[PDB]
Amino acid sequence: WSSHEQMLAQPLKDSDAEVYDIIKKESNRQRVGLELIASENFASRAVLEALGSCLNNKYSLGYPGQRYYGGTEHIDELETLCQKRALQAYGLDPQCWGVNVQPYSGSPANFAVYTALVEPHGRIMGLDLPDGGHLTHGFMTDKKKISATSIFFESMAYKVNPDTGYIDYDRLEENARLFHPKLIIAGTSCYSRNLDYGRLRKIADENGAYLMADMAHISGLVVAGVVPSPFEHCHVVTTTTHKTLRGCRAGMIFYRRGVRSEILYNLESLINSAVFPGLQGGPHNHAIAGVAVALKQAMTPEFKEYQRQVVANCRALSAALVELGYKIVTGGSDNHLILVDLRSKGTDGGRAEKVLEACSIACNKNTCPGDKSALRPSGLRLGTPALTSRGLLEKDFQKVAHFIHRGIELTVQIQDDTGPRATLKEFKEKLAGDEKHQRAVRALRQEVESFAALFPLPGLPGF
Amino acid sequence: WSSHEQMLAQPLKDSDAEVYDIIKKESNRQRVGLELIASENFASRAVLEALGSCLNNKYSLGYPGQRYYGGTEHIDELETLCQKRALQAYGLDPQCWGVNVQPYSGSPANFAVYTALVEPHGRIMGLDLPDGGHLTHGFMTDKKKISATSIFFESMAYKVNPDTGYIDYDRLEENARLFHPKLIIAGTSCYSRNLDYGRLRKIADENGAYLMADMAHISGLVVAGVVPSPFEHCHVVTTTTHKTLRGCRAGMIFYRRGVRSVDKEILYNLESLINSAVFPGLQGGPHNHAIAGVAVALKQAMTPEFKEYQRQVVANCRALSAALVELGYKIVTGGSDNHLILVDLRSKGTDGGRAEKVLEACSIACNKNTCPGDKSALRPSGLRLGTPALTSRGLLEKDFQKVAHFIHRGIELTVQIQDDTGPRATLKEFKEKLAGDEKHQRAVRALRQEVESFAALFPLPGLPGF
Amino acid sequence: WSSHEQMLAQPLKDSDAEVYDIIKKESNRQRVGLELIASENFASRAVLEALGSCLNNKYSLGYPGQRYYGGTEHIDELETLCQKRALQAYGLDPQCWGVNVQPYSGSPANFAVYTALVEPHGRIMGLDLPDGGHLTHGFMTDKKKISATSIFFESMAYKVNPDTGYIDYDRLEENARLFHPKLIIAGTSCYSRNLDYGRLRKIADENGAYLMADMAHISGLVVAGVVPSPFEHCHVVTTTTHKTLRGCRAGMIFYRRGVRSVDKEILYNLESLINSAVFPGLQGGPHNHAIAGVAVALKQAMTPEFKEYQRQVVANCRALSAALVELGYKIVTGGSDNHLILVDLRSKGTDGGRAEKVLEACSIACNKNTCPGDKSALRPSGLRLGTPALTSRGLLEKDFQKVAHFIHRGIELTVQIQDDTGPRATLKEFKEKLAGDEKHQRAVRALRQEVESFAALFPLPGLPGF
Amino acid sequence: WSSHEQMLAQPLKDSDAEVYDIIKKESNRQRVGLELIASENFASRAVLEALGSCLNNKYSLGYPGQRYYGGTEHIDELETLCQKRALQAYGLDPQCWGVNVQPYSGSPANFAVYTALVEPHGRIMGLDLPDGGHLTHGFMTDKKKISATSIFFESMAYKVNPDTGYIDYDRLEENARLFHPKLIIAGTSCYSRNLDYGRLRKIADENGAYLMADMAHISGLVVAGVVPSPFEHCHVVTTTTHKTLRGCRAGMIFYRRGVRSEILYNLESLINSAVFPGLQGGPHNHAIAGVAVALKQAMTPEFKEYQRQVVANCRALSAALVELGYKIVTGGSDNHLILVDLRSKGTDGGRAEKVLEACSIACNKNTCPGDKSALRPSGLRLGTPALTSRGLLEKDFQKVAHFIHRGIELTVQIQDDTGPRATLKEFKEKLAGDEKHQRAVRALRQEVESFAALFPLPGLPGF
Ligand SMILES: *Cc1c(COP(=O)(O)O)cnc(C)c1O
Ligand SMILES: *Cc1c(COP(=O)(O)O)cnc(C)c1O
Ligand SMILES: *[C@H](*)c1c(COP(=O)(O)O)cnc(C)c1O
Ligand SMILES: *[C@H](*)c1c(COP(=O)(O)O)cnc(C)c1O
Repeated sequence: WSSHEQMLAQPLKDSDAEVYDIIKKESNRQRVGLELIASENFASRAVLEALGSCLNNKYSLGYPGQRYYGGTEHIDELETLCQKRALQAYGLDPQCWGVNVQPYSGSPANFAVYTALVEPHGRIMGLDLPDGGHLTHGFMTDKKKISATSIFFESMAYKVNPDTGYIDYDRLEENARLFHPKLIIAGTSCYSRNLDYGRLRKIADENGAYLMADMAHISGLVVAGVVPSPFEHCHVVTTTTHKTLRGCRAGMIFYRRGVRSEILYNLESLINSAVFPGLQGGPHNHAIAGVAVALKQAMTPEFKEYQRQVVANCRALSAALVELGYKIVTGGSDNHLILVDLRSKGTDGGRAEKVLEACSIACNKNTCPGDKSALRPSGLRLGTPALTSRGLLEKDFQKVAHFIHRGIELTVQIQDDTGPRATLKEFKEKLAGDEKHQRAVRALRQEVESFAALFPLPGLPGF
Repeated sequence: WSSHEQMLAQPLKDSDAEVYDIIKKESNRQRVGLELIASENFASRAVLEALGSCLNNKYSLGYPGQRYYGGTEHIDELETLCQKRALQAYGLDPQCWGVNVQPYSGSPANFAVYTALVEPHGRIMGLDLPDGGHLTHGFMTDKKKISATSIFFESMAYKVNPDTGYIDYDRLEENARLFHPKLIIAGTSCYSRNLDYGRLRKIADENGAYLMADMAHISGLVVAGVVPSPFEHCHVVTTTTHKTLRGCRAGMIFYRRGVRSVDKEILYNLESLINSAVFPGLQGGPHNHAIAGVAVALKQAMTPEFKEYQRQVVANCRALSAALVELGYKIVTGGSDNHLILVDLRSKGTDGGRAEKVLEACSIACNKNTCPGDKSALRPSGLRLGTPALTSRGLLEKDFQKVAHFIHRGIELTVQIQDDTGPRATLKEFKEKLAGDEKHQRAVRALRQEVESFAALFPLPGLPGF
Repeated sequence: WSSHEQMLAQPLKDSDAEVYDIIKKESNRQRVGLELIASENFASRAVLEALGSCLNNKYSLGYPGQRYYGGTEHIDELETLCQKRALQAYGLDPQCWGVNVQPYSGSPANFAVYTALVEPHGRIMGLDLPDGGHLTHGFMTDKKKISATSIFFESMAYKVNPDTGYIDYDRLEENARLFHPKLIIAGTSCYSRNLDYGRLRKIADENGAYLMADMAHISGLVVAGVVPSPFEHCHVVTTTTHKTLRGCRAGMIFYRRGVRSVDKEILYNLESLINSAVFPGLQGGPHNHAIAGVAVALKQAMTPEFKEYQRQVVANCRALSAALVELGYKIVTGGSDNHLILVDLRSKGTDGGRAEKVLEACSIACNKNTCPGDKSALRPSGLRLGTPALTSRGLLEKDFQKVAHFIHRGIELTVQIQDDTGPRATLKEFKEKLAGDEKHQRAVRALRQEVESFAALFPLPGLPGF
Repeated sequence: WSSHEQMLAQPLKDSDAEVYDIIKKESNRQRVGLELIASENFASRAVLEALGSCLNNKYSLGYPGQRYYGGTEHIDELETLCQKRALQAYGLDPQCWGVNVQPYSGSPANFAVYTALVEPHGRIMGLDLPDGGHLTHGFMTDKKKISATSIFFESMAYKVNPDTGYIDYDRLEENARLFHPKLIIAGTSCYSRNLDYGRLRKIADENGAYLMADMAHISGLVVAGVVPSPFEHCHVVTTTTHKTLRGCRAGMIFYRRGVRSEILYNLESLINSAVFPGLQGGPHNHAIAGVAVALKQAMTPEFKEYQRQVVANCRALSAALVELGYKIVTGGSDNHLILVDLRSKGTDGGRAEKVLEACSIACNKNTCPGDKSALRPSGLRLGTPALTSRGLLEKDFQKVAHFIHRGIELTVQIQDDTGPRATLKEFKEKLAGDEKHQRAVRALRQEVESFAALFPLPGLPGF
C-alpha cells in the first residue's frame, strides 16, 4: 500500500501522540526532581541513539563463530567489539578472562550462572535481603519460596553483624561448613562498604565452591578504580550495565579462563550454553551496541573523574547529614550510597519516603541491620550517581542534605498530629488531608524543583 | 573533566565512530539483501524512536497497582495504556482476560508461565523440535537436558505424522494419559498450518492440564484476523512482539480471568501466579522503553493498513509456494495457511544445510530445518521460508515469483557444488569448496549481483538510512 | 525381678497366650481354606527354623568384604554362602554376575536399584498398573504421585494391547524415544505370559537405558527352567524370595559384572553403585536370620524335587484354565505360560470386585484385578488365580478341576446376589446384602462346608500345626 | 511327590547341615564373648518363636479395616493387638496418639516419615554424624550425598559443643532461622545424655517445623521410665524394636492425633500412605507378632527392673573406668552407654577396637567431639544392655572394666613397638605377628571367655 509504506516511516510524534505525550511528561518529571535512588542514572545520548538503530531488526541466534543463521558479518563485529571493550575496561587479560554479553538484564545474568554452575537444587549462599542483599541472591520465608533463585535452587543467607553493620565473615565461614554451598555470592543492593573478596575466596575454596561477585551497584566505581576490584579473587563476575556504569539495561557475565590449579576452568562453555540455547533466544543486538558505547565512554578520563566526584559527593552528603544529627549505618560509606537510620529522629523509612516523594525528592526505604520488623523499615537508602551525572558538586549535596532534612521534619510532624501510634494509612491521610501539611509539601516541593532546574538533564536533545 | 557533560550530550556519530560505522554497514546489508527468514521483520520508525527515549532512565519495580518506589505517575499511564491496547488489539474483554507486559522477550515469557503454573519438575508437553517446535517448549536427548525448560521441568514432546506433515492429535491424546502433563503447549517455529486449539483444549481438560498457546510466529496474523485466534480455547497465550507483530523485542503473557468451571464454581488463579512469577520471581526492573515500543506497535497493528499488510503477507506466501511447486519443489503438507513454508529439498537431491550456505553467499537469507521424515539432524532436508520481512518492503505476488526463481537458481548452484565435492564429503568440506573455488565463486558473484539489484528497488523501513 | 531370666527362656505358649492363640487360629484358617492368591505360598519348616535362630541377635553393618564392627566370622560365612547359592541356583558365572542379599523385601530391592542407577527425578518406564504392573514400577494419576517410585523419580507406563492382552512392544519402542528413560522395567504382578526380554533389551540399548527385570512372581519358575530366564538379556534382576521361590520374606539384587560394550571397551559399574545404595544408602543392619532363611530356600530350590514341583505348578495352572474355559469363562490372552491366569468375568455378567467377596466367604482366596479393556477401576472385570500355594499342598490336575467347579459355584452365587441387589447398587450395598441376608448366607455356608472338607484332605506345610 | 511332601517338613538340622552348623558356631561365639556394642541385645525365646510361625505365609496388603485382600480376620487381630500394646507400653491415650507397626526396620521407619511430612528436597536438620548422629538423619560431604536422607532431601546437621560434649541448642536455634527446616530430628546413636525435647519443640514451633524423635537407642529405657519420655513434646516418634526394647528387628512410627492448635493433626493419613502403598508392599506379619510379644514383656515389672539394672551397670562401668584414669565424654552418662575418649591414654578407637575384638570383647570406635580427623577416631562406644540381659551386675561390670583396661594397655604396647608414627595396617601386622603379642591376646582372651561362660545366654533352648 501507499499509506502503509509511510506508517513505517512516520515519526513518533505524528504516529502515536499519546505515547509521545507520556514521554514528554516523564522527561519533564525527571528534570524538576532530585534523584537519590542509588540504582538510577542518566544514559548518554550516544547510548540511546544506538538503541533505536536498525540492529533491532537483525535476528542472530548463537555466538560469533557459532551462529545458527547467516548474514552476521557485522553482528559478529559488534559482539566481538563489545566483548573486547568489556575485558579492556576492567583491565582483564583475555587469556585469563572471557565474557558473555547477551544477558537481557542483571537478574537473567545471575540466573544463567546458577543454571550453569549450580544446577537444580544446588546450594547457594548470599547476603540476606534485610541486610542489603538482592532478590536474585535468594529470598524465601519459612512457608514460601519467592525468588526464582530460591524456587529452583537451595539458598541460605548469611547476615551482617547488627552492631557494626558489617558482614559477619566469621559466622559465614562456620555456616558454610554445615550448608556445603556450591556457590557463594559477593554482591549487594544496599551495603555502603567494600567486600572482603579475599576472605570470601578462602571460604569458597575451603568448601570447594565457586565465588561469584554481583557487582551491579559498583560496576562503574570498579572501572574507574575508585573501589577495589572483585576480579582479583572471584571466579565469576556478573553485572548490569546501567546503574553506576551508566549504560542501557542489559547484563554481562565475566568468567575465568585457563588453569585453576593441572585442572582447567570449564566456566566458559557451561555459562555460554546456559545463556543460549539454555535460557534465552535471540540476543538484543541494539542493546549490545548500547553497552559497547557505554564501555568506551567508561574508559575515558572524564568518566574516571565522574566516578571520583560520585564518591566525593556521597562523603559530603553523609557528613552533612551527620552534622544534622542523622545516624549512618556503619558510620559512613566507601561508595556511592548510604543507609540512613531514621530511628535517630523517631520515624521510619516507610513514612519518610512518601513525604519526600511528594516533595519531588526520590529515594527508597530499607530495613536497617537492627530492625525487628520489615513492615516498618528504619532507614532510607540514598545514592549520588544520578545527581552527579547532572553536575552536582559537594556544595550542592549539602543543600540537598538540608532539603532531605526539611522532609524528615515534615514526616515527623504529620506523625505528631497522628499520635505516636497510628497506621501507615492514617499517616498518609493526615499528609494529604491537612491545611498546614499539604501546604508544607507544596512549599518544599517548589524549592526543590527550582533548585533542580539549575542543572542539565542528560540524554536526547529534547523530546 | 569539564568535557564530561559534553560527553553525555554528544551524538553517536561523534561519540563512537566505530559502533556508528557498524550500524551503517548493517543498515546497508539489510537494504541489498532478500530477507526470507520467517522470524524477521522491520520495525517502524515510531517504534524505534520510543526505544531511545528517556524511559530508559526510569527504574520502577512492581506493577501499576503496587510499586516498590515512587514517582511512577507516567510509567503507570504507560504500562496501563500498553495493557489496554494489548487486550483491545486481540478483541479481549478485560473481565475475561488480563495481560502482563514486562517479559523481556519470548523465551522469558514462556519460562515465567512454566514457573507459575507448573512448578519445578512438573510435566510439560510440546511439539518436538525436529517437527517444528521451539526450544522453550522442551529440548533434551537421552543423555542431556539442553533447554532450560527441560532442565527445570519434565518435558516430553509430541510429533507430527511424517506422512502428512500434520500434528498427530490421536497419538498426543493417547500419550497424555500416560504422561499426565500439567501443561500442554500449542505453538510452533516451523509449522505451516493452523493448530486445532479446540482439540488440544479437550485433551488438556481430559488430563486436568492447562492449555498454553505460544503464538509468537503468528501474533500478527491473529490480530488481523487472517488465521484463527487461540484466545477462543486456550487458558494462557504468550507471544513475542517482533516477528509478525512487527514491534521491538519483548514478550507478553495473556491469561484468563473469572470463572473456570462449575459443578458451585471455581475461579481462575492465573493472574496472581503469573504476575508473581514475572516479578519478584524471575525479573527485576521492567524495560519501560521497550514497553513504550510495544504500545506503539500495538496501535499500529490495529490499523486497517496493518490488516491489509497481513493479508498481503499470506497472499505472498501462497504465490511463493505455488511458484516453487511449479518449479518442481515439494512443500511439506503441500502448502501453507500462514506466513511460511518448509521446502523439502530431497526432491532436488540436496539438503537445507548446504543450500542455506549457498543462498547466503548470494544475499538470500533463510535457514535450514529438518523435515518430518529426516532420519538425521546432521543433514536437514528442508529450508524454511517466510514472507513477513519482504512484504514489509512492499513485495507483491509478482515479486515473490521472481524471488522464487532466484532461490531456484541458488538451489541449482548448490547442487552443482555438492556433485563437485563428493559423496561422503563433510559440510566442512562443502563450505571450503564454496569458499576457495573460482568456478563456483563466479557463479555466486553473478547471482548475488542480480539479487542485490532487484532488492534495491524496494524501500527499507526504519530510520533515515540508520 | 529374679523371674526376669525365667522370662527370656519361657516358651511363647506360656509367655504370651494371646499371641499364641492368634497363631493357632491362623494356622487353622490356612488349613481349611483354598489359597488361589498368586503371590502366596507355604515356606518349608527348615526355612522357618532359620528365622527364629540366634542370628537375630547379630548386628553387622557393611558387607563381608568390609564391615563396620568385628566378630563377623560366621556372619561372613553365611552371607557369602547365600550369595554363592543364589548365583548357582540361576546358573550364573560369578565373573559375569554378582548379587546383593540384604534387601529387606521386594519393594526395597527395586527402590535401591532406582536410587543407584537412576538418581532423583531420573526417568523410569514400567508396565501400567491396570495392565498388570506393580506399584514399585510407578504409580501416579494426573493430580497425585502415589508410589514412592513416582514421588522420587519420573515414571511413565507402557501398556498392553487391550485386544490381545499382550504387551504392545511397538508402542513402547516409539514412546521410549520421546520419554528418554534411563531405566526400563520388565516384570509383572498379573501377566500370564513370558516377557520378550530380547526385544526390551534392544529398546533399552537404543535409548542408552538399563534393562531391569523384576522377576518376583516367576523367580521359582526360572530356577526350575520352566519359563525363559531374564538373565540372558537384562543388566539387573531383582526378586523377592517368597512367592514362587517359596522362601521367607526378603529381596535380592542380581547385577552384571565385567565388560558392557566395546568400540576400547567399557566396564559395568553396577556392583559398587548398587551396594552403596543398599548400604549405607537406604538400609542399616541386615536381617541375618532372613539371610539364613533365603540360603536354606535356595538350596531347596536346586533340588530335583523342587524342579518337579515347578513343573506341577504350571501343569496345574493349565488344567485349571482349561477347566474354566470348558465352563465358559474367558481367560485373558486365552491362556497362560506360568503359574497364574486372569479371568475376565464379564463373560458371566459380574465383576472381580463382587466375586472376590463371595468366594472369600466360601473360604476360597483370590483377588480382583482390572482386565485390559476395563473402562473403570472401581469395577474391575477379572479375578487373578494362581496355583503355587495349592500345588505345595499336593493338588494335582484332577484336584484343580474340582477347584474350578467350586470357583464356578461361587461365581453363580455372586451373580445371584448381584441381581438381588440391583443395577446402580454400590459395592457397599452388595457386601451388606451378602452379610445380612439368610438366603445367600445359607448358600455361602453350604459351599464353604464343601470347600473346607475338600481342603482338609491335603497337608499344610510348615511347623507341627503352628 | 512323596519326597517333596517331606522336603517341606524336614528339620533344618537334616535339611541344611551347612547353615545349621553356622548357626551353632555363631550361638557359641555369642556365649563365650563379652558384648559391649550399645546397639545389641538378646531377644527372648518367645519372641523368636513368633518369628518362625505360620504368619510368614499370610500376605496382607493394607491396614486393618483397609485390606486389599481378604482372609485377614486373625492378621487384623494381630496388628490391632500390636498397636494397642504399643500405645499402652508408652502410656499414650489413643485419642492423642496413633501408631503404625509395619516398617521393616528403623531406617525404613525414618524414611517413611520424611517422605510423608517433608517431601522431595524438603529441609531436615539432625545431629551431625561425628557428634553422635545416625546416618538416616543426614550424611553428606562437600562433594557427595551418601545417606538416602541426604540424596532425596536437603539435610544440614547441628553439632555438640566440643568443650562440654553437649548439644549446642543456642547455635541450632540460630541456624534454624536461616535454614528453615521443615523437620528437626531429636535422636542419637552415640550420645550419653538426655535430650532437651522441650527446647527443641520451641525451636521447631518457631520455624513452623515438625519435631521428630528417633528414640531407637533408648526406647527400652523410655518404657521403663528410666529416662524422660519424648512423647511429651514431639509430634512424631520413630523407633526400632530391637536394641534396648529387646525385640526382633522391626520399626514403628508413633504420631499425634487430635488438635494441634482450630487446626487438626494430619499426620496419621500422610504417614500411613507413605508406608503403604508409598514405600512398602506386604507387611512382615511374623515380625509384627514378635514385636507384640516384645511389647508385652516390656510392660512387666521384671523388664522395668532390667532397665534400672542397665543404667546402674553403665554408671558402675563408667565410675570404674574413671578410677583407672579414663576420660568419659561429658564426664558420664544418663543412659545405657558411654563414649570413652582414649586420647587420655595415647591411643585411638580404631586400634583399640581391633585388639579388644581379638580378645573377644566387642565394642566399636567412634569419633569424639574434638577429633580433627575421622580416619583416627579418639573414642570407644560402650553399652550395657546385652550383658545386663545375661545377668551381669555392678560388681561384674567392674571386672569387665579391668578386662577392657588390659586390652587398652595391649593396644598401646603393639603401638610402642611400632613407634608413635605408623599406619593402622602396620599396627595390625605387629599385633598378629609378634610372639609376646599374639601371645598376650591369647592369654587375655582365655580370661575373658572363662568369665563370660559363667552367665546364661538368652534365646532358644539349644541350637
Ligand atoms: C538492581 C540490581 C539487580 C537487578 O537488575 P535487573 O537488571 O533489574 O534485572 C541485580 N543484582 C544487583 C546486585 C542489583 O543491585
Ligand atoms: C541403630 C539405629 C538405626 C538403624 O536401625 P535399623 O533397624 O538397622 O535399620 C536407626 N536410627 C537410630 C537412632 C539408631 O541407633
Ligand atoms: C522466536 C520464538 C521464541 C523466542 O523469542 P525470543 O524473543 O527470541 O527470546 C519463542 N517462541 C516461539 C514460538 C518463537 O517463534
Ligand atoms: C509382590 C511383588 C513385589 C513386592 O514385594 P514385597 O516383598 O511385598 O515388598 C515387588 N515386585 C513384584 C513384581 C511383585 O509381584
